[PDB]
Amino acid sequence: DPKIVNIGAVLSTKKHEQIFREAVNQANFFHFTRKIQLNATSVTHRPNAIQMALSVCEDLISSQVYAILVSHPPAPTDHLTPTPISYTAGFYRIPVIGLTTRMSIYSDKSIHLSFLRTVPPYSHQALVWFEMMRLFNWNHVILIVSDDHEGRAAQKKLETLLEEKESKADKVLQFEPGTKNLTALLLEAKELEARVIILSASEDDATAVYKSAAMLDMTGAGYVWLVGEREISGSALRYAPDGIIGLQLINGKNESAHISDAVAVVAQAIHELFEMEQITDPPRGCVGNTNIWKTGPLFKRVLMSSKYPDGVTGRIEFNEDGDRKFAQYSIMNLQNRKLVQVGIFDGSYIIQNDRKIIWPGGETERPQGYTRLKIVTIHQEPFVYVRPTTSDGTCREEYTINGDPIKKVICNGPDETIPGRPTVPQCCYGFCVDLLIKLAREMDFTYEVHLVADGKFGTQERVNNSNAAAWNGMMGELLSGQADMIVAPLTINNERAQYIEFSKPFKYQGLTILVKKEIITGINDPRLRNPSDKFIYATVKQSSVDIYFRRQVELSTMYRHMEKHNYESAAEAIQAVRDNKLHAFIWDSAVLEFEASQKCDLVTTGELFFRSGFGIGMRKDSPWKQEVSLNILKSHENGFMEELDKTWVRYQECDSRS
Amino acid sequence: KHPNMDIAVILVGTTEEVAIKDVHEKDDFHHLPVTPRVELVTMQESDPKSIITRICDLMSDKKVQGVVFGDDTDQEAIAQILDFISVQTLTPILGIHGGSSMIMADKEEASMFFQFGPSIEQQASVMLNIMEEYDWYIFSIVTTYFPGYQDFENKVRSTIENSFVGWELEEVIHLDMSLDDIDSKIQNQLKKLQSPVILLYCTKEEATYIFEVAHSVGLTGYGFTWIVPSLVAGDTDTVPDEFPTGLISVSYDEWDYDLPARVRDGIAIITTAASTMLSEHNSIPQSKSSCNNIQESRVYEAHMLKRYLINVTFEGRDLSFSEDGYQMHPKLVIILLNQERKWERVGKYKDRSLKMWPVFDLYSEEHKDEHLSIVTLEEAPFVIVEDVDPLSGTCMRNTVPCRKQIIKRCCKGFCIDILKKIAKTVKFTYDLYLVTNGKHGKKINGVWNGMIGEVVTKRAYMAVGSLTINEERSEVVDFSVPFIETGISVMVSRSDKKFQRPNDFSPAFRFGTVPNGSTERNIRNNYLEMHSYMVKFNQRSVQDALLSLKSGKLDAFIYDAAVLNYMAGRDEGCKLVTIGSGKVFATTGYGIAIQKDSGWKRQVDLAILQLFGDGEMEELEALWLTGICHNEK
Repeated sequence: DPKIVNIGAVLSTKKHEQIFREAVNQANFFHFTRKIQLNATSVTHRPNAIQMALSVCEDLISSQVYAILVSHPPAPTDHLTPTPISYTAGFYRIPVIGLTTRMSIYSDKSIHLSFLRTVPPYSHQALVWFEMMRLFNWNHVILIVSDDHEGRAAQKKLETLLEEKESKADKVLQFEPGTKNLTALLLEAKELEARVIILSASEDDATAVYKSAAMLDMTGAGYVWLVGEREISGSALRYAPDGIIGLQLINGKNESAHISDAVAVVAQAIHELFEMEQITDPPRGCVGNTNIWKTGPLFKRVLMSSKYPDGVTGRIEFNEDGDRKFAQYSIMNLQNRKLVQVGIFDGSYIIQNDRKIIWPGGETERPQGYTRLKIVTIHQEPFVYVRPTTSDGTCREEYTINGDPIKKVICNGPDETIPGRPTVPQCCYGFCVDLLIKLAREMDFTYEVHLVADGKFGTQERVNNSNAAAWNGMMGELLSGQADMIVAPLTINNERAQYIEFSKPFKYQGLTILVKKEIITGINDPRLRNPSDKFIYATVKQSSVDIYFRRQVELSTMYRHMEKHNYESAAEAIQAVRDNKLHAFIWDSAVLEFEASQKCDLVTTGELFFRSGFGIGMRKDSPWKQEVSLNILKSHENGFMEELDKTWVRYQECDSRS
Repeated sequence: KHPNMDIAVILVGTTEEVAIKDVHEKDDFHHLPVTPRVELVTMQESDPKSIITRICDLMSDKKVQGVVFGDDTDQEAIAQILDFISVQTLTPILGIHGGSSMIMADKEEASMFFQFGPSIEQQASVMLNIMEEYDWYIFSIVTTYFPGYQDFENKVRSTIENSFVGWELEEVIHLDMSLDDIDSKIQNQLKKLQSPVILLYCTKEEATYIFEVAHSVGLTGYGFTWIVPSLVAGDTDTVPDEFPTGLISVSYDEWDYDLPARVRDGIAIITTAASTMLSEHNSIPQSKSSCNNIQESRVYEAHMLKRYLINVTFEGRDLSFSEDGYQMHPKLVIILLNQERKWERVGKYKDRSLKMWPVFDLYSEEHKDEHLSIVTLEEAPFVIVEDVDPLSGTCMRNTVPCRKQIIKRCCKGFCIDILKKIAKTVKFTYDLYLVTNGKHGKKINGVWNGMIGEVVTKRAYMAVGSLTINEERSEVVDFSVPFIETGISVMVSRSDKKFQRPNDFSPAFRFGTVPNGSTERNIRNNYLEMHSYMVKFNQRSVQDALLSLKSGKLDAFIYDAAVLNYMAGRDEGCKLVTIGSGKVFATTGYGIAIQKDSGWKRQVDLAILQLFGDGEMEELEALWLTGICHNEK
């Protein structure tokens, strides 16, 4: 016997009702009519909420609908005019499917628990922005939202996207709707370094946003705008700035495609449903039933999981909230004050249309985004060199072995040349300097460098009570803020690591020993293990190696022998071996190997132990380091470092002597 | 001149057809400037259509300026419905009993709706006072997606943070009643929580399902206790015994004041708000009531009424509301389910302060407690599985039983002995079994595998074996200090980058390791090319890997250093040796799993180095670890 299973809907016009019934009949024809049949019922939108709710309880539910479809009316009244149905069906847990409601407030299962849609909300548009942000590599942006469930939801979604990454709240800006003048808030926005902006608001609000933004000239180049579908449309389009980036959902305007597809999905869901037993028909009529419909949540469960990827609208799958997944948007550009498709977005991946990119103001291509850095260093020969500027004149045109002129920068640092020690203006040129300027071209920052007063990089010291003072040296300057960032050859260790953030290593090296070749088995050398007053092994007190000796318990005995006859600086330490004052010298390879090449009278031996890396210091609180590492890696992949080590490590004359 | 207001009130239920009509409205406090004009109507059972139709029907031309709703029903939904009408009408509506009094989603600010039920926040506060009174410090929350969640979670969070006491929030659970479950997903979560005192939040109907499921889970019994808000208890007239006994919840009392007295309170609030609004603007509140047409003009002006109506006082009694529309502090009663079906009062609570009646006891090793099941895997020499003598029927000597789901297998070896000494010293007893999925823990995409899985699933407290140590596992689970010197190493017959590329050497070179190992994962992390190349040289098992080395067809083998050293010592011929001094990179030791920061923890660690502290480990090394080879020394 056939069984007539009703469906119900509220649609804009009788023609669309006919479209609905037609799609339903297509569903009946193409699936078993012997077992089950589908029947269609629908009604036009009513002027108030109440006539319509009454229509659902009377005109629809009296027909025992298993589900309801809803569309936005011809003239939108306020917003979320399909609010009542979600509540009304919701009492009985009758599933509701909206065609045209992109509104975000329906995403919370709590308030509307029966609500599903064939379109993603405005909040989900953020999926694009993250992907957009992903491609262009701007991690720094600004978000401008209206204050309501819509804007706050958008913020939550985008931030949630960012949560997988280090959470990025570069800045967030909330304004309340209906406010004609927003100027002050944007004045606050300019102060924020990040130059890319994204906003969500209503059309009327957006007019005010662009109106206020143009006054402060934030529509100009070096600034980027990302926006919602609503923002580009309407009166907002009229006052919209040039070069803006914009979004439009596909088939958002059409109810009918979504009708055919939604009903198709409903049919698949039902036919999949009746495979299950212990089913109950929905309540007949509103009157006399105070009870929910036990099947309804199940119908929702299958319907959310209902696949059928082939559809007139595109791929169909439903997120947890019942919102649609994998929807497609078409990116839009404002070129010549007109809307154009620069690209189109479908699935999880953006697609680039052949059209040329536009940015605000004049750009053929301009992806630009995102004020001082005090930098500190130490005098370490391979990665840093010190010469004073000749008189007032600045720096020598001296050239690298590969023909290039040597770059150089000014640095204020300790001078031992005068009997008293003045902080002296000096010229410094280095591997780390070339790296720093490489970053400076890559990074928005500008740099001024002065060498730390203390020759030591840093070590914890001084007074007993509480914890008193702080580690002496450039590191101490970093915490103190004397320099906000540290560029030098610094080994990276946990004891320091808790105090500060560390950039990904530019270099990888480990400690080793220098001894003259011309006539040390291991890091563990019996000769070290068999110390002798006669055979010296020398180091610098307060050098990080000393921290290795003090912190480590296992070798703690061995530290003391090294402690004897310590040298103050690197040059003196190399010299002692060269002078033959000291038979052996212990230091990390990166500083040592270059010297090993430099003389060849002296040699490095054994295997780098205490294997470590050199990195640029920053406070954990400063986010610029996030880019720095991100940049460091980018510098590693291209072989930039390899060529820089190749330049600054000469390798000219030396060999394995034996 | 004469300002007579227009008002309507409805009662549903009352357990009567011919429900008591117009019992009240009788002139009281007539002095108030506006006199009430009342029309009373009753309807038997609730519906969205019936209620909407009737309320609009009473609206007609009648032009009522206020409505009070009351019900015999337990239904949650009703309040929201009437609230919706309010949003549409801008005509004030409130309710004195049952569902309308039951909590609802946060009210639209423009909308005017009020409830004589307590605030969600207030209720949470009372629940906290109750727990504090019995000094039940440690508790968890089970909630559902119903509205007020997270207003509740937040309120509990705020109330809890301030207090000095070291209370513990154990778990918070959010489960959608929608997408109703075949999975018993609620059973699967609820089964997890170990906490003694549970706060539940949901619709009246939902509580039943959650409770049947709890009854299956075993959560209703013996020492655990449940505490509930207004909604579940509702009217309290009807109580499915699916609810467990000893269930504790707060509700408004019928006895103190009967429903007509409450209705009198509502009428008094409406007419007092009218009188105050009058005093302020000398203006009639009366407005056209008809919903069907557009809302009457100057009704938009009505907002101030809400502003006036929030706090109202008569009869020396405060009706003051909160921004949400719940009354600020209605009197409340602490109620319990007495044995059988009784709802019998336990406490009274008002304003700031709470008072409760019962004194005490409302409704096994001294040093330490519980039991620990342990999982392991077989590896030689350390953990050896042997088949027990069938004639004996049970394990012999040092062998300790271990079961593998697929049969009793007999485990003995290094892990068995170390574990045995540790158990002897810390004095606890334990159950030992064998792992099935993935042996030592293995990661495919997002998820962990192996003994670590049983450590995470809490199917195992501690995992023992030849398991190596790494940063990830130390991150997820606390590890014991290393008992033995071990690590990655090489075993061959007899950093250079010879390993880095085979292709540099014209003949093809060969080296491989066992997959799903800490070694292979470490390799993939640091050295990619080696992994991608060595996947071809990967071997099924250590005996088989040994087959690849021993019979030829493979040059070098790489594996754990302890195993490679013991194998160095033990070989059918001294055909195999270690690399260099066998000094291993990635210097590590065998650790032991624990759950997290909460564990016997340090107590274990001490025990371990006591083992070496008495020198037992050297003996055990000579017996188990020492091989005969490395004989020419």
